[PDB]
Amino acid sequence: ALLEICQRRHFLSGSKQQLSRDSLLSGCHPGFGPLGVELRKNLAAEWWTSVVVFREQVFPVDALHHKPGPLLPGDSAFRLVSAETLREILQDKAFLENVLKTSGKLRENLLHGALEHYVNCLDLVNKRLPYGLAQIGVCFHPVFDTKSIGEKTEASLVWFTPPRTSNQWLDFWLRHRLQWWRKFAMSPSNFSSSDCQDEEGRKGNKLYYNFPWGKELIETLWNLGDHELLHMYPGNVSKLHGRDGRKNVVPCVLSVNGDLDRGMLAYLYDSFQTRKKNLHRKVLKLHPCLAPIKVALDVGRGPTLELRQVCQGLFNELLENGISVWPGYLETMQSSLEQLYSKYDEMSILFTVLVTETTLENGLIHLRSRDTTMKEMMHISKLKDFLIKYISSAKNV
Amino acid sequence: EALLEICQRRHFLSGSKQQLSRDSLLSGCHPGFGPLGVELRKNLAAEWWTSVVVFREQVFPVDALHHKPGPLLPGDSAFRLVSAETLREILQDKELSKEQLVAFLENVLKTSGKLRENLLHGALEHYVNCLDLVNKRLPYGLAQIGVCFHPVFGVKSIGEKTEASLVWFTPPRTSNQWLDFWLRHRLQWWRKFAMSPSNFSSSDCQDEEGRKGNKLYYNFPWGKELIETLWNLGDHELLHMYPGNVSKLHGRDGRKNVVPCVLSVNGDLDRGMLAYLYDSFQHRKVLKLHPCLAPIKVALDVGRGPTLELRQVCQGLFNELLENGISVWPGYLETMQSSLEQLYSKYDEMSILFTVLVTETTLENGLIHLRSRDTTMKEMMHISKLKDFLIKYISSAKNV
Amino acid sequence: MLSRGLHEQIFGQGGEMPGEAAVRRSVEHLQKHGLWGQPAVPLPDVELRLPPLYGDNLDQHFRLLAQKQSLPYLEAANLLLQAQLPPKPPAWAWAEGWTRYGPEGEAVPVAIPEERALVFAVAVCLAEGTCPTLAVAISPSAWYSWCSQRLVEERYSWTSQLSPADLIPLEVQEQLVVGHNVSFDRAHIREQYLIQGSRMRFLDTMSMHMAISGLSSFQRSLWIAAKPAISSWDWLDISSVNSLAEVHRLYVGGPPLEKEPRELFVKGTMKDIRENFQDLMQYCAQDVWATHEVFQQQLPLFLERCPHPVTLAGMLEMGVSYLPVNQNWERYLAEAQGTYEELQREMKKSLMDLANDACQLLSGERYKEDPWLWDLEWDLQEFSEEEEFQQDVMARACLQKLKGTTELLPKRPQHLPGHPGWYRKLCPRLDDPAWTPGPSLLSLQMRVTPKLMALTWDGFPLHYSERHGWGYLVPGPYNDVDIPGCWFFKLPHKDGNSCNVGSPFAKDFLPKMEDGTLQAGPGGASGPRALEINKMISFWRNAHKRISSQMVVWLPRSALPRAVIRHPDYDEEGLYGAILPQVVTAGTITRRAVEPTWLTASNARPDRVGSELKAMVQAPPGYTLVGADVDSQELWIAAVLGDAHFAGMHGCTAFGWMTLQGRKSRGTDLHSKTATTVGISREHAKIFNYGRIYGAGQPFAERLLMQFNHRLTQQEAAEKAQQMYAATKGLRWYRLKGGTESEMFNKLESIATSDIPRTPVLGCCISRALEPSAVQEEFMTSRVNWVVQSSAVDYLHLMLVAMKWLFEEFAIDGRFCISIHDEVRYLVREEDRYRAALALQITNLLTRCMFAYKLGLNDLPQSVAFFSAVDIDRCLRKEVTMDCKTPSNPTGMERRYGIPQGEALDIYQIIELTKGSLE
DNA sequence: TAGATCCCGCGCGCCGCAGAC
RNA sequence: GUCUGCGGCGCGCGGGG
Repeated sequence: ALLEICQRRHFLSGSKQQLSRDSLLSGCHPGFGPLGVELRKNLAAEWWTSVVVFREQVFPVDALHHKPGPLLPGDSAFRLVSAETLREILQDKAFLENVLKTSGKLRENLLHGALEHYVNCLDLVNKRLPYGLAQIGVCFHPVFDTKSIGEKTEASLVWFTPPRTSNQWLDFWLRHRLQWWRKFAMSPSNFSSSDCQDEEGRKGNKLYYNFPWGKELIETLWNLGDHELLHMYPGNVSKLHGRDGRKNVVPCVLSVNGDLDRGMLAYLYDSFQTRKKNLHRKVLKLHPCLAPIKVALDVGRGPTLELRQVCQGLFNELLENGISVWPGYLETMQSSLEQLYSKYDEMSILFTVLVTETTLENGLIHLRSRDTTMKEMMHISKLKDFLIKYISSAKNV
Repeated sequence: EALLEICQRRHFLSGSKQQLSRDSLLSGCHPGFGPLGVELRKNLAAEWWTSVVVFREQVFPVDALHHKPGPLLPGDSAFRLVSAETLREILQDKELSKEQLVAFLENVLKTSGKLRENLLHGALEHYVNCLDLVNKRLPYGLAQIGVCFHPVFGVKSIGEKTEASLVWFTPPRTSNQWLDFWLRHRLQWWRKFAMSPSNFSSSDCQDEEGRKGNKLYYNFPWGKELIETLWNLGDHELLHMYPGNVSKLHGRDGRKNVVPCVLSVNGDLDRGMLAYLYDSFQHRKVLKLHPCLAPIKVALDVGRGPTLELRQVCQGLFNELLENGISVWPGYLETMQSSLEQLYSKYDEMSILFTVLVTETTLENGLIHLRSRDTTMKEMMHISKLKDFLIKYISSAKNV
Repeated sequence: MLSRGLHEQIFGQGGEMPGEAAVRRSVEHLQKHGLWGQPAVPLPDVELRLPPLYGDNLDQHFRLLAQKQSLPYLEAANLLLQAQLPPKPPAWAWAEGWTRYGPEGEAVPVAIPEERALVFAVAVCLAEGTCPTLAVAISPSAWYSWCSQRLVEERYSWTSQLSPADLIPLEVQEQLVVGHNVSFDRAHIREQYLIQGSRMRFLDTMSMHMAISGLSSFQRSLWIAAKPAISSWDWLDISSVNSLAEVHRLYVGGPPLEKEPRELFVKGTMKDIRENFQDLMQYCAQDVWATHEVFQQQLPLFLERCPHPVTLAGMLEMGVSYLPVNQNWERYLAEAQGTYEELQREMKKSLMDLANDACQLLSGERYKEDPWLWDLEWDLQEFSEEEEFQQDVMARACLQKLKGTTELLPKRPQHLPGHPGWYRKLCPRLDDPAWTPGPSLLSLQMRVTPKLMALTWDGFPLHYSERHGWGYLVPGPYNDVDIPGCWFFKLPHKDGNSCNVGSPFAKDFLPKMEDGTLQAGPGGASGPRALEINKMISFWRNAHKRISSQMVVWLPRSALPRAVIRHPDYDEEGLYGAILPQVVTAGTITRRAVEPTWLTASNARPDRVGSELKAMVQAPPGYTLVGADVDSQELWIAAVLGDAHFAGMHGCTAFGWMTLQGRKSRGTDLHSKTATTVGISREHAKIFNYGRIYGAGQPFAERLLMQFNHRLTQQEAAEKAQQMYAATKGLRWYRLKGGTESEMFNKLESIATSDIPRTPVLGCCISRALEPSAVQEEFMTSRVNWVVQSSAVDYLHLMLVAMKWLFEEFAIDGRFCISIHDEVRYLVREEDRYRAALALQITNLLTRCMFAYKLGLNDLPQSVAFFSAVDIDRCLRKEVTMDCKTPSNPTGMERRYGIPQGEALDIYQIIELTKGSLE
């Protein structure tokens, strides 16, 4: 259960040594390592391709990090410790931004941005009621400790569909999200969804992951029948009405928002495996389509050299071929190959390629796979093709 | 002038009501960009990351917090929009009722949490982690692209701009060589995606923090606009970040431990995208932008044929394009059918590399009409061979 | 009233001759078994003025209705029977549509066959969809042919209404149609998919053959093979195996029919049809001619076997069944197949991950001590420098020039070299089968998926060494059933499961997933879930071929009546279709409707992907399904027949007493109330009981008990004769078999071995293949089953004729009887739905009363006089309030909740003027 | 009970083919 | 003058309904 050791050893977790689970979940953690950043970027790209590139009638949505609109006191427990926190009984030597209208606000979700951009999306489209707005970005939320501002990466997709099929569209979106969570996951059973009802009676689905501590919500879907959209732009309804069919009606917006950082943490937890196995092997069996480092080039005994430039050339060729290769032939003095393989696997290294003294003539280099602890011999040629094929297999299925 | 209106009409830019003037677009106060602009910015960011991260060998990704918090921030020193109260953003607090503090006892000198306008502070903070990541490599560096907020002047608004900041660590002896190499790489990047590389220019500046620095400018139609700034900051900033740290900040170059020299290069991604769009724009209003950064690559349309067959062909083409990773504009499902010339003009205004039309002839024989905006030439191409031709064109554009 | 609970009627004279001796016998019988003294709850009395009966009795009333319904179809049948047929024309026509062949084969185009009777045959091209390609028909006048218009080369792309044939006039008399498997041709006749009813009825020589010397399923095998086991074979010369050629051979002595050797319809292309048009048309006409011969030899014999007009009227009505689908059948198929694919891929991924994790025993030789994969061979067969970016084209072309020995060494199994043999067998080649990284091409069907998961019990190799899953699998050579395992295999012992291939077995593994000593175990995450996947997947895996590829013909807007249109629920880009079940009216030795997919026992069950098949049979808007399942139909029929044999009172036998008075809760009911307490559990005691009224014995009961759970033969029905002793105490001697317990089965036994018609109600004769008079034989079990199941068929026939009479006497816009396992549904207009309930109740009153009128019972109990609940719904589900597994819920589709009525429907009458609501 | 054996997958042997080493 | 794996042709056994 001491998975934090692996996160600290590899550049996949935050820099701070003390990173509580609650702090990481709330987004108040110091950050994430380069491997974590790469994994988050890959997950975001996959989600965008599935929802934006794959789904038709869906367009990107951009929301400002902070809302300069006057609005009113927001979801802040303390109103800048000004209205409720007055220095002394009076100390009237004076709002100092006490009025919310006086200054901007820190956006917590893209729902306001989606509502604002709904009119623009409808105008751009050919009056079609079915429309989509996606936005992936960092949202800041207040976390109270017995206060702080925690930034978490979240992806929000809002689909405006006719009210008649609003429930069907919401169900389809929930099913698609559940399938996506199951895909690229070692144990899709862990990720599930649960029906929930809002305070006003709005129904929706919330996605949860069964972490070892317990079930934690990682996504939430809410369907609004032109309530928030009408509130944002209540002056006129003709311009806010979409043409689902022969007549124009007020669209219903189903917004699904998922915490990208929470999703990455859940995926990392799922990668690790747990009794009666009788074979302990610390390995992060992350999906190849999302693994940070796909190919790890290495060096032989070091007695003959020629491996550093080989690794550099392999990395350059992979970059020209769209494959990311970590040039591991520069570092030396390891004195052991088992430790290097274990580190690469813990770094989510799909394959490890080693060049020996027999690499010049009869270039059969050694290949090691994280999934199977068995050695292979592969020709120097077509290695990039093999990596590309493996990546394509991971991405497609 | 007309370029902004054309972009807004084709959904390239955001609403012109708030960003009617070019100043808003140049600064971070602009109200975002349109879907075509968003796609172009994403493509440019991906290309920059590949050139800086993929091309680099010892460079690893570095993540920096959006806002730097704590009371540690100096009193009224580089404190812009320093609220950290989850509400309000005061860019300037020159005149305030100093009863207990500038604004309040709790909200003054303790709660700053001001979003950094550059990633240099984040790079300095994460240099400790990056050294371990690069195995104490003195020539290592860290690059990251993110949104930076700056104050713009009654009330001082906060303008957000997407900028890419790269901190390269090199030995002080070779620091000048590293700066020159970075300048050459920046020139190469400017000439890679610019129709006229002569428009991009570089200037040399001197400052106390950095003796030699490079500033990149683009010759926009309105005038020269700064798009990149390079500062060869010394080890003083590292010493300030780490007080009394011995052999920690210093990097190992040539088996010798010495204080690394960190050069910070910051480039405005939005400014570069705007400059590229302006360069592309120039009787027919068509923006001859680079295919790699073009928001729209291939557009599929159905006309002059069976409705069901045309819809099926368009769906198949879109699925094939998606499987290959090339975005396809959903031209189908539109019943307006105003005119072929209008569709071509819209595609040109949408930065569409090529226009694809499928008709009854395509259903009969599989050959569809392919038109090139840059060449304004229309030919007949096989549906199966259309993807191969697009891939070949993309490869040629990438490697020219 | 009363006398242990009876209803009050409208029909009937004085009568009332119970008999003092009969009452004394019944009372002293009810003294034992159940308790004679039960106050019971008197049900509310119902005052109902029945519609005017005809004749002097109920039997004559039923005989008059059925004659009125069967007169014109019998007239048409006799018109065909007394007809002469000219020779076949020399050359068939090529024109589309219908072509009539006058004298000397003169071909003239005609619109439709303007004949009162026909013998019809249709041929379909399996490769090109399911649209028909050519049909041949005959009447007393001449010959007719039809070409289907697909012989031209044009695109049609399915989903049409003029694709099928045309056989009904414009009606501006009764249009009998005769055929073999005439349901299949009815699926193509057209004017049968219309929701508005039509007067054409169909006579299937398959149905008549099953009635007239049909064959059982255990007898079909013995008939095919001969094209304790000692049997008499005098039934071979009267019985066939239901094939057109064979039926023609059996009923007609002549040359055997020739068959098309190339089989251009089942395995061929439309071009082959165009080339061989004349030969295929000749074959179709030969089939029609043999059908006419068989019909001529069948119809008078048919009417001899089933003299009651009611049987013929019921067969005519049951030949027109209708299943609306309404735009969600395709959606149900699509979601079901998508879920199937997703679950299959998830299970495959889990299996590949298990295989990958199974490789860690190679790293330490630890496979030998592993009880799971010990027997596997597990042999490890093998099977600076500048980047120099140049000569890429030469390197690429070297691979193409590497044909011969350069590529011979790698071949298929080269990737991942040095791995154990089994893992390499799972791994495909690099080039041909793509790469599919990992041990792909792995499924449950392989012998290696066991020992990668599951292995419950003690030792579970699942190796097909003439024994499949080997193991004693119970307590007490060495390590045969030991928990550590790793058997020496010194000598095979097939202990524990000693039945081997003798037992019929079944998918008892699927319900044994829940406990039953069948789970993965040490896996924790991916092991048990694969078994969960199999449990959820097996049904659709097995049945997606049948449920998919169902013939759905979507009616256009012009083909719908004014009721479906102008309704609140309409359009929404909606497709209102129909499925004719292709159901043979008589498809068994008993004349039961037989359909492999629609007429099986299935319902919407959680953890089953392919379930809710019965759902999505949704009535068109403005119409609804009014239907009911008879409350223990076969149980009550056995009880009443047994009660009639014992005395004149209904509850005399103590088995009909429990069927009448016993209740599910606070009541001695055989189903889910008692027979679980002596037995094991409910929903298995139901199956236990239904097997005894259909005929069974200690062997079948013991095997059923063994299937229920893991119990030895002593705890099974070998030492346990108590179920046999306390129920079905037959074959008792020294009594000058009859009863001697709750159940009176001797009435069925005396019915079977009597050589008479043997049907107590309608007098439908048994098949000549089973008659003792035709052949002395010991197929008694099938005949005992036949008596009750054909009495059930006769109950259905009575219900059908009564419902038709009530719908025609009173203008109730309903039709299309669908019968599913003793349940009957009628698609009726909404405005009359309550009447259709009342009529249905009245039908259940008359039908039971008819069942009462025969066997000598002039009164009927109040409890069974009416249906417990009349299900009025917009869908076909077992209960009015149920759900499904694949969708979120029924309200994901437009499915509301119905109502089961009860005695509320009794606040009306059957005339159009009910409570003044009409007009 | 009605209770099934045409299509549909698990295995084996058997005979015929390239061809360097 | 071989034996490593691939293309049609026989056998056995359950399994759906």
